[PDB]
Amino acid sequence: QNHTLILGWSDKLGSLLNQLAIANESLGGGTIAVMAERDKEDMELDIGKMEFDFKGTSVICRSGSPLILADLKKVSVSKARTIIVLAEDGNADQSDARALRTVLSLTGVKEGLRGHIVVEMSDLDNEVLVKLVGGDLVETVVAHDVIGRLMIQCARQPGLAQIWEDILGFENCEFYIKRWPQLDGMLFEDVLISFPAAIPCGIKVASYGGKIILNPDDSYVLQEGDEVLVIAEDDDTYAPAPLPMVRRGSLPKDFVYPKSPERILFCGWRRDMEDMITVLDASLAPDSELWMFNDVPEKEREKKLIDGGLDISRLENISLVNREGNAVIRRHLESLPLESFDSILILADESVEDSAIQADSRSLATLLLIRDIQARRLPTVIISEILDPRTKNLLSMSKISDYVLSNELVSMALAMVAEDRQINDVLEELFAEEGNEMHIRQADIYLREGEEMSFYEIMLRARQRREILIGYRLANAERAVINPPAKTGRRKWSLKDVFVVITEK
Amino acid sequence: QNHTLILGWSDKLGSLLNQLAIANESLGGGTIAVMAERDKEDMELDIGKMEFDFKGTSVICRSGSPLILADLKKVSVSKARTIIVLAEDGNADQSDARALRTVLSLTGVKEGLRGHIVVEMSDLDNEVLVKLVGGDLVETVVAHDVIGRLMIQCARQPGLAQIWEDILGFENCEFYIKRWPQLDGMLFEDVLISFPAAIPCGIKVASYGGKIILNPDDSYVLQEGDEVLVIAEDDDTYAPAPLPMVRRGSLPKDFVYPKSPERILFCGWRRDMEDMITVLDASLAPDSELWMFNDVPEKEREKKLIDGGLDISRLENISLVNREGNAVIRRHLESLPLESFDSILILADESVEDSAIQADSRSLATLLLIRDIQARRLPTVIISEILDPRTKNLLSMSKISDYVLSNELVSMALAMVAEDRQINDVLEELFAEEGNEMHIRQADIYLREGEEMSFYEIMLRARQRREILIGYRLANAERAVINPPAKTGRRKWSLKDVFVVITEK
Amino acid sequence: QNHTLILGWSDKLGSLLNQLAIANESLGGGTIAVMAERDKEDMELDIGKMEFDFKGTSVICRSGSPLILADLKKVSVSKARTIIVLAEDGNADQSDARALRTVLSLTGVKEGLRGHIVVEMSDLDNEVLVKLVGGDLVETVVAHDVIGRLMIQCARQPGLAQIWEDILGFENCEFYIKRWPQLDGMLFEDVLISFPAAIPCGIKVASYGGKIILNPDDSYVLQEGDEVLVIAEDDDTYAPAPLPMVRRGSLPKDFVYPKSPERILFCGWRRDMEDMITVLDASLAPDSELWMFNDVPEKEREKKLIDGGLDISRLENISLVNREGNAVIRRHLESLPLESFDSILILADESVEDSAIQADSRSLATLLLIRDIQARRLPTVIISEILDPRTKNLLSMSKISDYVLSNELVSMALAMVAEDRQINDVLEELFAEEGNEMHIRQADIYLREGEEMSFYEIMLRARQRREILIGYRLANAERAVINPPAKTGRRKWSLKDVFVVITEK
Amino acid sequence: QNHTLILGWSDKLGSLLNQLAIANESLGGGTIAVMAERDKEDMELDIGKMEFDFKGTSVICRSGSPLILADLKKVSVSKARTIIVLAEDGNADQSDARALRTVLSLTGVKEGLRGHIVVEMSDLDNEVLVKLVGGDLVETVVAHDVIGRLMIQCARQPGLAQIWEDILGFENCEFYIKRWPQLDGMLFEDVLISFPAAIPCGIKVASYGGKIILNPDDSYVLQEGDEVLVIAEDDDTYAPAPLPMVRRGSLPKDFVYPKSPERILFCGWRRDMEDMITVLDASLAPDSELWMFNDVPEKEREKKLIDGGLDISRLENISLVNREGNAVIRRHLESLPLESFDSILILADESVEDSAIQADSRSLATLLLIRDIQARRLPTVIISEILDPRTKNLLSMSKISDYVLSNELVSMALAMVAEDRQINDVLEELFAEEGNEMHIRQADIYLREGEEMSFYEIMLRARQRREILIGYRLANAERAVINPPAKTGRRKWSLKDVFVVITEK
Ligand SMILES: [Ca+2]
Ligand SMILES: [Ca+2]
Ligand SMILES: [Ca+2]
Ligand SMILES: [Ca+2]
Ligand SMILES: [Ca+2]
Ligand SMILES: [Ca+2]
Ligand SMILES: [Ca+2]
Ligand SMILES: [Ca+2]
Ligand SMILES: [Ca+2]
Ligand SMILES: [Ca+2]
Ligand SMILES: [Ca+2]
Ligand SMILES: [Ca+2]
Ligand SMILES: [Mg+2]
Ligand SMILES: [Mg+2]
Ligand SMILES: [Mg+2]
Ligand SMILES: [Mg+2]
Ligand code: NA
Ligand code: NA
Ligand code: NA
Ligand code: NA
Ligand code: NA
Ligand code: NA
Ligand code: NA
Ligand code: NA
Repeated sequence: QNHTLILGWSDKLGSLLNQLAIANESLGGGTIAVMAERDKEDMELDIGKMEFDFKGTSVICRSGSPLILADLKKVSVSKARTIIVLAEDGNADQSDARALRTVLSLTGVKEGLRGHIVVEMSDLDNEVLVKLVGGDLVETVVAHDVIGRLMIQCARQPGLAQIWEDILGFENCEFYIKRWPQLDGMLFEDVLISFPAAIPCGIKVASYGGKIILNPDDSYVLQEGDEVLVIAEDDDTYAPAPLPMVRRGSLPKDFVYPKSPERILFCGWRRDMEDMITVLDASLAPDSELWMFNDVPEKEREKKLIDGGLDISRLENISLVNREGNAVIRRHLESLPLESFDSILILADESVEDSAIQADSRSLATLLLIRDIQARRLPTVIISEILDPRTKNLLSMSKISDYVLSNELVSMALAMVAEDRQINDVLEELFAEEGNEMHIRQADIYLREGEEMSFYEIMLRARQRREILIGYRLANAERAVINPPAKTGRRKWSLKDVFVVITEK
Repeated sequence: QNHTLILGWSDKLGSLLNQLAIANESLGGGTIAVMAERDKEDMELDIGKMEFDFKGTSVICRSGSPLILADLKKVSVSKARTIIVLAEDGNADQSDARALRTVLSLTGVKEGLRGHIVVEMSDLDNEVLVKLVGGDLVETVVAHDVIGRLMIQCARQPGLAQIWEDILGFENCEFYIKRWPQLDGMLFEDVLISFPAAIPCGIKVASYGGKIILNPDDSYVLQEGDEVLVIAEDDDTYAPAPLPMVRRGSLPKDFVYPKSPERILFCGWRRDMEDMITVLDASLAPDSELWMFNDVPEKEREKKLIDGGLDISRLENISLVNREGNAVIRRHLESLPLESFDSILILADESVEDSAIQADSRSLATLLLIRDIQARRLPTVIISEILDPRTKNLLSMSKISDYVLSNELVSMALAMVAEDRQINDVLEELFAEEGNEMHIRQADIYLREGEEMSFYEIMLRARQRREILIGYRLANAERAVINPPAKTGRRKWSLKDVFVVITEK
Repeated sequence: QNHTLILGWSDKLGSLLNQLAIANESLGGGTIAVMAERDKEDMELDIGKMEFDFKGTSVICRSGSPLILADLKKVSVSKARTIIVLAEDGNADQSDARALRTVLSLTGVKEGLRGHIVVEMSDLDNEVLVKLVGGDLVETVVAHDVIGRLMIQCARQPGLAQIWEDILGFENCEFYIKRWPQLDGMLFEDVLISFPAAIPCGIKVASYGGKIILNPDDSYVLQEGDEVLVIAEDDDTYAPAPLPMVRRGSLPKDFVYPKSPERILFCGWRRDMEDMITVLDASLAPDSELWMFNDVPEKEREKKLIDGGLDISRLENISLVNREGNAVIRRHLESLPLESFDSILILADESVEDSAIQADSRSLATLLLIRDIQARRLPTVIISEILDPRTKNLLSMSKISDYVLSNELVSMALAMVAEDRQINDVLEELFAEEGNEMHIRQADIYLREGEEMSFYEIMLRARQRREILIGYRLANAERAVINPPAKTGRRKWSLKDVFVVITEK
Repeated sequence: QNHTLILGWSDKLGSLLNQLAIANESLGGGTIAVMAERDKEDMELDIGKMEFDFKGTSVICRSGSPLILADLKKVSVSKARTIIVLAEDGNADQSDARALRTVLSLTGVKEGLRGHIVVEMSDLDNEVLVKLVGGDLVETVVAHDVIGRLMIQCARQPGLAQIWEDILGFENCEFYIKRWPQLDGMLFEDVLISFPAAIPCGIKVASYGGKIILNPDDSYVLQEGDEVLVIAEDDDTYAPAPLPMVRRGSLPKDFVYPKSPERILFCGWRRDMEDMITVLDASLAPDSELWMFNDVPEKEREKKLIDGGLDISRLENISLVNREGNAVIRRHLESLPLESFDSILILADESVEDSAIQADSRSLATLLLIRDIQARRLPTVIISEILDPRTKNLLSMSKISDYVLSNELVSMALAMVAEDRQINDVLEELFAEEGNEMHIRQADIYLREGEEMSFYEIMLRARQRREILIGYRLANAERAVINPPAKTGRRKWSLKDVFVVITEK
């Protein structure tokens, strides 16, 4: 049957269905079964009111428990190509307890499983046990942790928010892995310029057991069994072609500039916030500052952090500044040096996160107050976490939409890993402080003002600093272009254009 | 279709339906659609048991969510003349979060909206964001704040309670705005006496973009496009006629008397009570006193007030007296100087307001205790907030009814703004400490004992102190008369009669 | 229609239905309508499973709200002979808030009411307001307060528990009021011996507006319009007959003995316990002691009591001893001088009373522990409050049943007042510390050992100390006999027999 | 009808049904009726999805309350051979309050009961009252207390977990009591070797009123009316046969070795944990240590223990070590000397036990952390309580299953006592610190290396130290064998084999 099976119901279900409909469109549609502990007719009513285009995909609803074998047989569990275990809205530990029981149930199916299991985990501290009992069958996506990592990346580089939304979801372009036997024996530097409609980003190396190497050496020779990781519009839109003519040349300003210290504000005590502090300490330049404004009394913050595994005495790049107060109280916020922050993250506080409507209401209240306080005392990225994707969609015609990062990104990550389990490791590396990551780079590293050259020519210059050039944003364009369709044609570039690369630190 | 659409269900729904039925009666009835997340047959059952006269208006019920476009299409959202977003019973922040999502949903309707959106807001701190995203489509009515303002006005002038109930609801007379081209070129002083069945109160000034000027200058000349604001019995009961014969004369006692200080008691810590203290400080004579009797420890009251934006060190007219105690405990209440207060407001405490039945039970318990304590220690307006309009209606044949102000006034305000969005600014001014307000004035300012004159003659005398005379209450009458039908006939007035005016401070 | 209408559903409903079925049996049955906010078919199912004999009474169920006039019309509210407003299980203030709204609704019925309204009140502090708005239509029975008073009476006189159960319910004999014109002009002392099958206890005095005088003067002459209060088996079982021959004689030992001090234990902090302490202080001999064992810290008990209106510095007969502890913890209980108490009351603690199953579980746990502690440290009335009548009935074949007093007594009181509203004042007096009350008296006051005399002869001796003799308990009988059928026959009495009287203090 | 009647519904129902199906299989099936306060069709749906073999037993579902006689008649309460009162999931006191009311209801059935009542009690402190009112009809199984006792036994002797699971459930072998008149007059030492397919363990002694004597004297002569207690595969698989030929011989090493002190860790504050500490103090060698790691502040632990009846100053064999911390926080756990414990019990904490899914999630989190901490600091039985049997079953293909003891054992105990009420006393003795218990013993007490002998010959040697030999575990076998089928055949034993005995201390 090779359908997608979704176990559960949550605020993320509609956005996940939308992603899978987009992924299936190139096939003419596919089949999705949803099984939840709800009345089947109510499920069908809700699905029938969803406002996106199903693009030929059929959605079937069944009522039942993932712990009951007779219920799993109702949705042909052993023939699904992927099984997605959706987290329950509300308390993270309760959702993760259900996830563990569900994975154990699925591993007990005696006919076996045709596909893999994608588990939406709500708390990092519960991931190891799920991975232990799920073995080779399971991929975990820790929703809470991924969102924290993306918020930090987008706070540090404004403009990555749009890029990450584009790449993590199936609209526009995204990562695909495919085997191309006709490229066996070619150097990676030539593979890079072999696809009119794709940008190679890595190689699945057969001699390493299928490990994906992002940003490999230009001198790597593709071997039998290797596969290519690309960014492309869809799984079927790209193919290798004869090598184009690409002039070679040197980087004008191949410089590493001293990184300046950053001052970041976190509003709210997020569950497991020590994990975000760890990521930030590994990401910022020395002498940076993290301010934490929240209602936890200062004298007890250290215990929370040390109990979460963070030794603040051994932070390398950041100093911590603690301020106590209520993030929806104007008087408390205005005591902060709001104008001095390079970025401000408004986080879902652990005291209210179990209710998405309450958490999101507080986050938007804080956003409005920070903006209004600053406007009123006239003579900085602000990013606000939104837990319900519906609220993000409802904000989409407002200016507010530019200031929010939502759990829709979790639905996108789940759909990516459902469609190819191997992409989970690629995303993990790009979300991690180690290895490769995405960066937005000024044009004067790569070219001179008005220089006439092709995207491929810039790409080959970028290889001289070990970067994969994946896109650009033109000086007065609203949106970056990833995997630009016109790669061989020459244009006149501006020093105000910017380039999007995958790069090591 | 031009129907009224109500989104939601609450304790206020019946009283709102009643108001709209009264407003529609002059048309022979209209149509109201109610959509809520309830079983349609249960909604219909409840509507069919409501005890007021529908007066030809038809009520249609549908089950659905205001965030779901297919549900909005079921109630012809794009053809409604007004959409009313009713607050949810219970927690104010949760209700306001729903309100914001609903306004965003309505603004997303791609066919557009024929009418305006009236949003019942539960907390003033959430109003700005709703106004920002709703733009030109939205009128907000902040129920909690309006009730606080009305309680203060009625505590300061006993007898305004009946007047405000009469004017804010569609029974008796109320505000209407209409264009009268035949009055172009006339002075406002002549417009004032041009309507046998109405009292002009202001002008919608076309050259100010349609801003309504309450109580304009007698010398203002009506221009093309201007409209007249009147108080009248219904939208169609009044029209201009030839100018009547009105004797002119002077005010006998056009004096401004020194205002005496007032001592006011607030029982209970109302949510956002600092907003009421602000209004009171701007309303009372110097050297006045506000006593706050409630269970919040004295040492922490200042923080609550400063966090709500109130700087008590810069109050101009009132001193604050703090007493700690439980407002349903006789022993605590009897320590207060109950006999010395000019007025006592029994407020819904923020600790119980999320349950209307609990809050109203405490308010009535306090009312009875205050009266009984005073009666028992024999050898003052008391106003009690009631959150459920049903309880106010059930009290209507009891003496208790004279001591209660209820959320029925919110239903009336919502219906007024639903019927003409421009009235929201008029009500805002009359509820505000700035600009014009209603006052009850002694007769000896305007006439001598037994003087024989017409209502119009008194009105023209009142213009000499920049007042609009809107009604009277005769010396031994139970009720004031607003917009009295007999305006040209002479009667013999008593110095014990009183006059109702709109006036600046 | 003249039916009984019950508004509500609670744990007391079955026992109330049983009482009304017993009261109606002499008519051949009657009709009871029950209206509650429940599914009608579920109500009917529950009624059809009740295990007592309906004795010809028909029970009709309807679904609806007592605040909705259309629902009240469904149960013919204006034709009912009595309307009983049953308290809701759980929180007392919420139940009383519903009661107030229901009384207001009933007073608004424009066709008027044929009968009276009996309101089950849960908290004494809410009674005055209900009485104020209900006027002449309402009788209140404050369930919580009545049970406290009965527990004190039964703790002080073991054997009154069975007597009160017999008299307050319709099994056996109970109070009836009826007019007997043929007794006009007779002295009360002769009325007393005029009814073979009843005992006159008082007179409804027409010249006092129908006030019932319990235990009147023997010389009172019945006037036209007066009615007789009797104890009898049923409303129709008794009638006056020619005066019997009754020998007169003197009391052998008409002595008042010095009352000895009592030591009483209250286990648990009962809601409004100050009301019980007040009753006890007025009931006990000087130098008595009340021990209060409960978990409220000693330092804060005084505030609870003074806030409830009790001035402990002005207690007349009791001293208070405070002990802190948990009444289900053996170690805490065994620190008490359990063997030294004249009686122990195990009260439903205010911390758990909102759940009858939890409260009753704690009360029975305490009962078992007190008995077991005493038995284990070998080399006193114990009375336990039970909130659910079903639990009392389930205990009825156990020895435990002798140690429990339950809310079934509330159902009995409600049925008594439903059947004749005038009985509420009689019960109030007998439950009150003022006026008349029931007492169990030793035989040697009235007769000598082996004296051969009739019940009537003893009754006339008892009149010489202003007592109404209503029954006896023979030396080795399990049960007292009230209104004994054989009143003229002589028997040989024992000084070990006891007599039941109504008497002033 | 002689069916089994189960009153209630809980997480244990499926495992109880499975046990009863196994017990009934030898009859070809039987009948089980389940009555709960649930929709009958939902009950039937759930039963129809259970995944074990019903083995010919029919399950009938009815909706109803055990307190309602009409409902009890629907399931033929008076003809059932056993009635099982299943505890409610969640709060123990509420479940036990229901149990008491249900037992009272059953004792009120006027047709009487054919069988006995098995009551699942959740808290030991509530057992005495249930036993008092249930009299001769009731057997109580205190689930919480039994699980604590089994966890201690299995922590002290690894390998008893599998043995107890085998013997307490109906798979494999278990205890049976039956009368064998042909054995009257035989000595117990000969009865012991009379059953090819069973091991006699005790005698039901008719002259003691039917008291079961476990491990009687070899010289006891069976009398008329006595019955034999055996371990056998099923009730019908065993019978006496002529005495086999059994060589006699002496024990090689009949030594009592000095018992070494043990160090035990309890993680979590279990409800009524003092009861486990009492059992442990009576079970361990002198100078043993109990460490209690949990979040209760040290200064208040003593009160909890003394209020539960434990005098820590008079412990005989253990010292208590108190550590404060959170059992799911790695940093707190790693401060413990984890490597030094002879056994670690992870207990369901009283703060979360009312939710089985939360409690079990914490227990598994602690298990994983303890194992991972130890593995990570490289250059001991661990037993975890699981409250939901479904979770234990879901873990059954994981290694984790070896580390869990679950409430499935409660279902097994309930089924054992349902099938023969007399087994409750046998289990009580084996679970008690007094009398006989099961022990795993080294082979060199009984035989020499390579000695060729039969199981019966070893059994008769074991009688010389007053032990009943019930099974063995061979040196490299995964599982012990209880009641081995091949008892007369000789094999060559290893000093690495172990023997399972019933023995006094
Ligand atoms: Ca595709
Ligand atoms: Ca965590
Ligand atoms: Ca795409
Ligand atoms: Ca109208
Ligand atoms: Ca506010
Ligand atoms: Ca009107
Ligand atoms: Ca009768
Ligand atoms: Ca009270
Ligand atoms: Ca009777
Ligand atoms: Ca069997
Ligand atoms: Ca306990
Ligand atoms: Ca077996
Ligand atoms: Mg962690
Ligand atoms: Mg504010
Ligand atoms: Mg009181
Ligand atoms: Mg105990
Ligand atoms: Na994409
Ligand atoms: Na990375
Ligand atoms: Na009006
Ligand atoms: Na104003
Ligand atoms: Na009676
Ligand atoms: Na009395
Ligand atoms: Na077994
Ligand atoms: Na034992």
